[PDB]
Amino acid sequence: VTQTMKDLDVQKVAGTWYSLAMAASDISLLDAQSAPLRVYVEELKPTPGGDLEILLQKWENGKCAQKKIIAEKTEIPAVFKIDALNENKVLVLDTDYKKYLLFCMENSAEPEQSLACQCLVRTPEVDDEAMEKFDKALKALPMHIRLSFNPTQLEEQC
Amino acid sequence: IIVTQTMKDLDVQKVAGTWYSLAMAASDISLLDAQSAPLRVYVEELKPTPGGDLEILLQKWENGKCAQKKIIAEKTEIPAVFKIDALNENKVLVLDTDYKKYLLFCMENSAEPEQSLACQCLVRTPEVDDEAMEKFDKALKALPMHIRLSFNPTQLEEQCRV
Repeated sequence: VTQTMKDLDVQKVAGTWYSLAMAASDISLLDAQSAPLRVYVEELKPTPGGDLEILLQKWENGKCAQKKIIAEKTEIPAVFKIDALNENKVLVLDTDYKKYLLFCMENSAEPEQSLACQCLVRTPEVDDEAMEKFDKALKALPMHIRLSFNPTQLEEQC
Repeated sequence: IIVTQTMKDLDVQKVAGTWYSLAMAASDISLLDAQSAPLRVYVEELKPTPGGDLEILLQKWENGKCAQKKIIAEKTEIPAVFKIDALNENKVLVLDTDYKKYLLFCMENSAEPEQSLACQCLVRTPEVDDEAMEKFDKALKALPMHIRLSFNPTQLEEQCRV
């Protein structure tokens, strides 16, 4: 049983991240460089009230582009409301703040059609410890596609 | 590296019949990224020959259609290693099987074995064999895979199309 973490300190997630890996419950959501949930987190920027701004890249029109998503904090610690990528929620599964963050995105109305989860890392390198906590969370989740990226692919994200 | 257990003393006549690709992985995302990707292939059947070869019938989404391919895989000195010349690959390796339920295999080009490697978990019925995926995952735990896919029973039944 995989789960959303107890206390999240949204201010220490702040800064530069790289999407090392990604899984989704539906192949097509993550299948293609222009698949809807094939987004690469560049940066996380807290607001003073404790919301999270997500900076990411996505193939839009043949080109890499920046997209900005606001994740609004809720009464449940590590659970944010968003209204983007057809998802309505972000769930931070685990983080140590300094090396890795594991999150999921979904649409509450169709949790299985919608679930995608990423393994963010702080530096552009394969961190095997982050991948094992990602694999562990994945084992309990109904995932039908996974992707991992090189250090080459992570400096030149998207 | 890539190091990959073969099936010891494989009996290829026992793999005969109908199979479905339940899962695939490749080392290169572009190999399996998309229906149109070069190693996105869904097995239909394994037809052994008496000499010990192994004809593989599979399907490949190409235009609107699933398109049937016939890959003859010839025996080599090793029973679980075959030589092919198809999908720009030259080697089929059977890693493991129990003949009645699951078969794990891998294809590769021996000129670029890292960048060419795709494996699949095959099952006999169009259902999620849970013991079969676990063995696939343990086979994969030491392969350089960057793309994994698995299919639900309805996708299994609908040969090739997702």
